[PDB]
Amino acid sequence: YTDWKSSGALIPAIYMLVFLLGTTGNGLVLWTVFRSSREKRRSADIFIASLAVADLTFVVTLPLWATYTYRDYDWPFGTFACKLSSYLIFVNMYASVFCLTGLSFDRYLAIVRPVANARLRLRVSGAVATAVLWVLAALLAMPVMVLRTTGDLENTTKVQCYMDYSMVATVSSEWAWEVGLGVSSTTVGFVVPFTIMLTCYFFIAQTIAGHFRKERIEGLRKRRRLLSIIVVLVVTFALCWMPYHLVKTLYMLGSLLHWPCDFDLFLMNIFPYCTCISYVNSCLNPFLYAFFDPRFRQACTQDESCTTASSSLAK
Amino acid sequence: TRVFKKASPNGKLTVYLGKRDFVDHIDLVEPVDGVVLVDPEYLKERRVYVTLTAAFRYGREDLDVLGLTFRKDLFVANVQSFPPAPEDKKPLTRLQERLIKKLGEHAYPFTFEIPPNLPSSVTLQPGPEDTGKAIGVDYEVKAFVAENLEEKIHKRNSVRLVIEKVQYAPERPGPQPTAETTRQFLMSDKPLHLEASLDKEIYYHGEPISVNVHVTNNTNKTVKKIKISVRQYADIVLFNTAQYKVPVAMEEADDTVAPSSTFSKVYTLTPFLANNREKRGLALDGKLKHEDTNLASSTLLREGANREILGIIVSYKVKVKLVVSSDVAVELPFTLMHPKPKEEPPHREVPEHDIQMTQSPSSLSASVGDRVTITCRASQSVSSAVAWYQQKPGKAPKLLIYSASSLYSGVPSRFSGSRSGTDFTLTISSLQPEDFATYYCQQYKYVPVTFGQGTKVEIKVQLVESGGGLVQPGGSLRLSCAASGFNVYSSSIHWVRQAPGKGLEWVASISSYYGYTYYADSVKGRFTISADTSKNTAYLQMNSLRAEDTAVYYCARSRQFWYSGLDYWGQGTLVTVSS
Ligand SMILES: COc1cccc(OC)c1-n1c(NS(=O)(=O)[C@@H](C)[C@@H](O)c2ncc(C)cn2)nnc1-c1cccc(C)n1
Ligand SMILES: CC(C)CCC[C@@H](C)[C@H]1CC[C@H]2[C@@H]3CC=C4C[C@@H](O)CC[C@]4(C)[C@H]3CC[C@]12C
Repeated sequence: YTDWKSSGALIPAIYMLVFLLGTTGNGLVLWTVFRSSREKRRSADIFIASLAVADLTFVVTLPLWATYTYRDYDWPFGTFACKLSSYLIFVNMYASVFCLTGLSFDRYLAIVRPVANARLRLRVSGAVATAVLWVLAALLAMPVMVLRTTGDLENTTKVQCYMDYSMVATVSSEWAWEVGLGVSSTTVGFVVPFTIMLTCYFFIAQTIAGHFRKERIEGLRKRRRLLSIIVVLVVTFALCWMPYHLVKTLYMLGSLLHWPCDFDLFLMNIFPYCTCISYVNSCLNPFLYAFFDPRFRQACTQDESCTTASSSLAK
Repeated sequence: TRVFKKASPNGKLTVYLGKRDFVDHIDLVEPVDGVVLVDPEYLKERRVYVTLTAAFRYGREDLDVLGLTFRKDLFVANVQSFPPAPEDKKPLTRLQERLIKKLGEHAYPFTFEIPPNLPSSVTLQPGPEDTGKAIGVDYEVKAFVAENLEEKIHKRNSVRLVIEKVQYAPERPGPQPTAETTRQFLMSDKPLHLEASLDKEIYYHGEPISVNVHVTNNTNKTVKKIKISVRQYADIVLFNTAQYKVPVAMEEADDTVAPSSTFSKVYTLTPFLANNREKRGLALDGKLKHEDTNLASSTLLREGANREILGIIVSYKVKVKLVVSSDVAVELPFTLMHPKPKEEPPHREVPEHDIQMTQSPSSLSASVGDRVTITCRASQSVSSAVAWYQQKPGKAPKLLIYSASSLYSGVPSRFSGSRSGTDFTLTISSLQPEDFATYYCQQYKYVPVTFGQGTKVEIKVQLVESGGGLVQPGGSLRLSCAASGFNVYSSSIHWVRQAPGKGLEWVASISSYYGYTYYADSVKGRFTISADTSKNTAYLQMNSLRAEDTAVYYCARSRQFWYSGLDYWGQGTLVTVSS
């Protein structure tokens, strides 16, 4: 049940690398959005902005956790600081997934139902969607706030930050409360946004393949490139997020399956690495979403059609 | 007559097309016929290909995912004008033959035939802020030079002319749209029997839609209100068929029907664009450019033949609703279309948003029966968009000529209009005694609508105006023009003054359908023109009046749809603004 010998020597290091990359990417995209907002005036951009915010506020709280893992999981910061940090991480995880799903649905509505795209008031529809997204994210994170506390010195004088279950869960309600909260967190954080995104991108892929199937050579290459981009987006989301929720679900399954002696040790060893790879999207997001937008690239850096005249046709 | 020409960026190809508006009779569509002027020097051994493309831009903008373009070519047809393929064996139309005659030998004909069942040129409303391009069906004629059908088309030797394919109202009126709903409730004694009815099936644009709503509430439950709407149904049938319904004009009448009581009322609704300018997705008539157009005309189809025709199909139904204390609704279809116009539609706003018109000779006298010619030179090209009026002394002008050539129904055939570039001429062949009058020439292409100094030719349904008076050196006066027989939505009310011993000067003009009011520079802020439909009455509120405004103000009417002139006038009111 102990941690990997080489774990603590590295988890802070990978966290630090994630800090650097997540800053230089998310802050960059947010700064670009603020700098270039009226220049683009694109409705979907709001989600990008929101995503950036979440990602930034996802990684801003990283160092406290790095130092936490530094001293055998000891928390040299405030208890309110622990609550705020954990609640921020969860709020931002859910906000990131919801913003990615919202962008996927926006693209579905602007690619697979484009006749209705102009009918809807995207400017205010997106704002309302982001408002509900963020309010709901904060609501789902309210528990992972209230059940957050500090202590667990275990007569070892190590003041650590965690999610206390005793304050609500009774002696026999610990397992039930834990499994229920874990189920709700994982489902609302991965499943529904994930399925929505997958259906949206499948419809986008089918429509784009059908649309570019005309013409030859150039059209087919462009279609393959677009399908490759849709791939890389779905694949990067899956790779980055699946390990985290998978280990959560594995914990809840093993609560009764009772992985005897080694699989559980593997779960605890890998989970910090799971968080590291979960930050993969928060890191790469500018490359796939901002950089993929030509406006971001521009910010970083005999065709006259004449005129329809008129002549005299004498009889 | 006159024809349209668009040259290429290089200057070698020039596409000549007679008209931009091709009628789609339900069975056969008018062919697109034209002439391409080709310079052989540039064409060493190349070919001239002209293509008719019926596109449907179903998605705003493009490259949303860096490569996706939403533009489906509903129908593309290619014909090679140069070198003429001997397999053509086509008979040149009159316009094509005349164009080939006017041009040299190097003019080459090209004629496409549009298939019968195709969507008509319509564009859904962009909305307040979309820029880019509009979602809708468009038609394009593109003439380019290439050595093969698949060679990369160069934007330097290609000309693109946007054409519109349209339908006009059928001559024979259809059956009277009357539909009735008999609805019962928990009190099954006797039901409501709403029996709404319109007046006719064909309602030309901007004209009223009478709705006789006969109700007999034999059941206890009352009806608090009657809500009549005119809903435009846009069926978009690309990939996924859809039916969008955008309300256009409504009336939330508060009339009530007591239990076991009857009630009859004729409600009147008029669909216009002024109050629907914010309704995104609304179907409007095909636009050549970003210019104002009317609500989309109803699309006519052959019975049992709508094979999910790709494009946008526009219909209209009037939905009457009784709000019982369970709405009781009846829908009445009706076709809302332009009548067939003798002259082609102007796909630009006719008094487009100051062209001096020097008219000569100011004074000229001649005997009875001889031929008299009157010239008028415009400072800038008016594009055959002048008209000629006749004002007898102490009377109102009467529209004689419109479009610089066309005679007005009811005018002697002696009068004839002609054009010589920017010099528009009016000829009277036999000067009968009924010709002594002042003849005025008006350019109605550019607002301010500019009249001429007037030529005093010597022989040697209604509008009523009120509100004159020799009063208010600097006060206010509201001139009222009551229009009998005319709807302010199918017509535009123009207040044009005439100072004593002076020519007509255009003061104000209100067009309700598009809902814009224009004023002259001298009355830009002082005056306010507003026409209310409660009595089909226009009003001109005249504030800060000066001595220069002493004039016989006239209230004239111009066809709001394909402006032809100030055909109908009023007696006029003398506003003697003096001490
Ligand atoms: C490794 O994880 C943490 C480390 C340090 C601080 C933490 O918190 C802020 C988190 N952490 C927590 N802690 S925990 O809840 O105690 C979690 C440890 C417990 O449940 C659990 N043990 C084992 C398994 C297999 C599954 N589950 N839960 N999520 C996050 C989190 C963190 C970052 C990013 C994201 C998306 N999530
Ligand atoms: C074109 C633009 C304006 C479309 C705006 C509406 C979009 C963004 C809406 C439509 C459906 C919405 C999703 C529906 C369901 C869920 C699950 C919920 O627990 C969190 C929000 C989330 C993930 C929503 C996010 C926003 C969403 C994708």
